[PDB]
Amino acid sequence: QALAKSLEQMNHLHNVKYLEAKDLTDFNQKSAYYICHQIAEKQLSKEGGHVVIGLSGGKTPIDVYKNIALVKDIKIDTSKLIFFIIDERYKRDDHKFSNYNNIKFLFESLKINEKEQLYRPDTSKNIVECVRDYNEKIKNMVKKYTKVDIAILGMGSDFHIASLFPNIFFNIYMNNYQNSYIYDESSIKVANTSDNDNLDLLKEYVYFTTTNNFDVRKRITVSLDLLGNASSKIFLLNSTDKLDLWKNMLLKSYVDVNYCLYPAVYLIDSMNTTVVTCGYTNYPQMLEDIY
Amino acid sequence: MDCQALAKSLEQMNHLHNVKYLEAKDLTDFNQKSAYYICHQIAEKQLSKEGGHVVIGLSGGKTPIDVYKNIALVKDIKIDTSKLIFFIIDERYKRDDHKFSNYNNIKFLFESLKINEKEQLYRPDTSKNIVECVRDYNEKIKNMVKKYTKVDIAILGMGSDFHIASLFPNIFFNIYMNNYQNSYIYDESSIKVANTSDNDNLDLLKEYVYFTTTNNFDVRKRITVSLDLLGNASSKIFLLNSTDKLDLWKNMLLKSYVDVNYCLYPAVYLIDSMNTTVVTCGYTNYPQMLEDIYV
Ligand SMILES: [Cl-]
Ligand SMILES: [K+]
Ligand SMILES: [K+]
Repeated sequence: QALAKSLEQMNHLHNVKYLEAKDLTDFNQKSAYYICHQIAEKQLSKEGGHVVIGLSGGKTPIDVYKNIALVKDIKIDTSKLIFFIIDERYKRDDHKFSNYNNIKFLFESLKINEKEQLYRPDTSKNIVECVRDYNEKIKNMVKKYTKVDIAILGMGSDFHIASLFPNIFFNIYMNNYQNSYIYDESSIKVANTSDNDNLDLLKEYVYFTTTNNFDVRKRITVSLDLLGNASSKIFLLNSTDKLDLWKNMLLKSYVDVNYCLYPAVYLIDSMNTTVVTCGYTNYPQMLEDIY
Repeated sequence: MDCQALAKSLEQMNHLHNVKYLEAKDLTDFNQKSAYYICHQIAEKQLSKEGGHVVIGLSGGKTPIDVYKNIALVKDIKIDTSKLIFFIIDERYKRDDHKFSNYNNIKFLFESLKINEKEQLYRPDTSKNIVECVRDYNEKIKNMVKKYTKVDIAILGMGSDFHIASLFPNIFFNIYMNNYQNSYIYDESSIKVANTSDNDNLDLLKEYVYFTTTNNFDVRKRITVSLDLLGNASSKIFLLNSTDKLDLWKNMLLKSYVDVNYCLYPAVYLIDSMNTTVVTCGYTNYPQMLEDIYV
């Protein structure tokens, strides 16, 4: 009620909607409210009611998910929801701190039947089989339910989203296609053609990617293409540091954006990206000043 | 500039986990101390080096440039500038316009020192196409190393993505895809890639100079000397003159404590290769802030 006013105070700038929070509590409430409003709007217009929602892990999304339970004035049929894990930190031998295990309280809160309503990687398999298996599962999800309706995302200090780590083309190619380790290399002809056009060649739904060992080296991620085709992308940027990064991204991507380096901009350019913000008052004015 | 106080500075450097830290009081002291240290390193190495031919690699950017401006000011020790050998550690490549290049931004140093660039400076010919630019500079650097044995001093910074020179994480993926894939620059068959560790694959890279890429705002196409070349330098000097840069170095050391990937944290390769020094500004008793990583 206090929150439904505020979805109306929303700023639009260069095809992004910005929703501003006043502090971290407001952020988590406003974010959870906006996500429920999107799910309900989508469900109301989808024949069969089966809204497909991609979830990221991490502290910022988790503290938002904790508030989803609290949302009471929005009618949603939770038995028809379909969830999938956008990306996972792979550790075959211990799953304790995984994104799934850190966010699964949400499924319990909403009384979700995970066997029927949740797609996630089987991280008990070896990395190659885990990736190929989750690929086919996401493929089947998209066939059955047409597309992703809502993707909930964050962004790291290296501009990565999901586990799509710059340079997304090099990282995907070297981890999946080189030596046909995961997918057939004969399928793809790299030119030495923009990175953007090269990433176009990679047609799978799920890939193996890598980052540093401290952050969990081996990752499973849905593809940038899958996320760009989502009907709604929601970024959760709840600090000045994150808002500073988003601004600098927009500055540096203004000319000849390489989507392999700034994947969030691919989502922007694909339309229907919303950013919820906390840290700066009148943040969208700060951005207009660079334009 | 007070060379008397500066000399004691150098005697007072702190050591932690095989790195030397030289702490500046403020930004002006950072520039003066860094230039003083580099000069003294050059002069001492010239007394031990074959024919006095100290080999110095130079980075560009504001931070090194402001240090280079102070190299003139250092009067308290003899350097035979006619014997020095310089090279460019990395370059931002634009075939059609060179005015914002590292070379062109730092060449005032060569004029100041009255350097004969034809005889004493190795740098890329960025009027060449990228493939030939890289192969030409690779051969120049190879010739430099054959003739002068190895790099004596490498002057470096580090970026917010942990890159140094133009060695952009993931260094193996970036170098492979830009140089070896489809034999664009070097032969694909000259290297057998495994899906082992990134460190082991990095070890397979044997050239001195590579093509790398980053974002278009920062100039997409880059020429860089190899991580191996830098690791073999007798002295590596990092110039970290802000708390942002010092926060990055500390985060790096935290995250690289276990199973460091040198393709993602190249500076740690340099640390592990020994003789790395860091000059710092922004945090008082900075090594104290790092201590507990190791104890
Ligand atoms: Cl990469
Ligand atoms: K898991
Ligand atoms: K140049």
